[PDB]
Amino acid sequence: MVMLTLYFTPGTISVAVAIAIEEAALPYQPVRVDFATAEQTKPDYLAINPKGRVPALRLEDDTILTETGALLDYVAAIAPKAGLVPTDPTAAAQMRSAMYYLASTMHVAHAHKMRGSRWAKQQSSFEDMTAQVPETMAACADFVESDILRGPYVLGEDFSLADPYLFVVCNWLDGDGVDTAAYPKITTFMQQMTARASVAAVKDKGML
Amino acid sequence: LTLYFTPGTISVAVAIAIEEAALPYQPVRVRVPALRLEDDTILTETGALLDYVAAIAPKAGLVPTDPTAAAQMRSAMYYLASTMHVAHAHKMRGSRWAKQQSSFEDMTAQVPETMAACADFVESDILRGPYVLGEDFSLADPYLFVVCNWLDGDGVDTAAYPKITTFMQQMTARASVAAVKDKGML
Ligand SMILES: N[C@@H](CCC(=O)N[C@@H](CS)C(=O)NCC(=O)O)C(=O)O
Ligand SMILES: N[C@@H](CCC(=O)N[C@@H](CS)C(=O)NCC(=O)O)C(=O)O
Ligand SMILES: [Cl-]
Repeated sequence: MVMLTLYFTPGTISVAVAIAIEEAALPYQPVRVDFATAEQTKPDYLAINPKGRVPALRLEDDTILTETGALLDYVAAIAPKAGLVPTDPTAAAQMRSAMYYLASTMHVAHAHKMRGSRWAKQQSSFEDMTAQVPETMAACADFVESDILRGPYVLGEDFSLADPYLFVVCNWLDGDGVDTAAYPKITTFMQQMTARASVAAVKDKGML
Repeated sequence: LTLYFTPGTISVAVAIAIEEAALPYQPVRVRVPALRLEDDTILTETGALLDYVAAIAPKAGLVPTDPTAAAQMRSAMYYLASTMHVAHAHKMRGSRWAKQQSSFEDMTAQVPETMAACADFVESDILRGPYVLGEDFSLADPYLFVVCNWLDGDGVDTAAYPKITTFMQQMTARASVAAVKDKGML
């Protein structure tokens, strides 16, 4: 295959990978996975990603990769001229700290809104977990504001892989009952991101 | 390097990587892990710390030079960070996401099922064998080792997972694992 194929769903974390591919100036083929019919849970998609999640990335040799953070580092690795990962190990580690925080904590908090059935069986448990999301996401936003976002981007002046990842997650905040406006650095960050060519490109492709 | 860790937690995976890289470090017992650099920079998140260790000791070969294999390694690491450790965390840290005692009982009761499902995925789709990438050790391996160590306690019988069993046996034989055991890290 000449180009990368990205399996994605609008409004999901898969969009972070699309943003990175756009920043890398690489051609790619987006494939929409339709949550409205639970396409991600069906045999055809499970043959692509047995975990039943987006994103998944199909490489030129048909290898399938999964996990947003891994795909972001992959894009950087195949497009070094985009400068998406700092050469300084400390700065790159701060970039990855932000990414793993999003993967392990902030996305996970968001996931308890609609995917409570991953960890519980009772309806009352789902209602309990759903009710806590505005508070858990606000606490995550607090940490982003104080300990992740140097400003304007995660690493400060320099855009990096942490930024598309953070952007897509922070895009969930209003919908999760958290005012992004209450966080000045997050607000400035979202304004810079919204103005970038990569983000305009994915919007034009119907991803946001 | 100063590493803040707690025995029997995921922070130990970082110590294992530092041992593999043959870097000197001062373990400080206490989230962990946290890594204090000489300029007093504090770095956090296991997966980020693992890549940091490989970045400062490139001759250790802890990350494949092939970007595909490196992405497969990181896929395993993010899976552990986002799914398997998370599933485990609902056993005793359910209060992160719920308030009602009935929700905690529900969560507790699912842990053997969620952890077994993760073990199934590890066995079939992460662990090529003997290590994550096959014959070649990588950053994914210390991460997987510490997480798989929780399986028995979470109600999952590892004996029924032959690749996980082989993997744990190979890890136990490594100098890095013997070293963190010698330091009381577990
Ligand atoms: N740890 C995974 C999370 C992937 C994930 O959960 N994606 C969501 C959308 S944001 C999904 O596919 N949900 C489908 C479902 O749970 O059925 C990653 O970072 O790639
Ligand atoms: N996303 C973090 C998770 C760190 C974490 O949760 N560590 C646990 C031990 S495995 C902890 O420190 N828990 C403290 C607490 O819950 O009180 C990472 O992978 O580094
Ligand atoms: Cl700066």
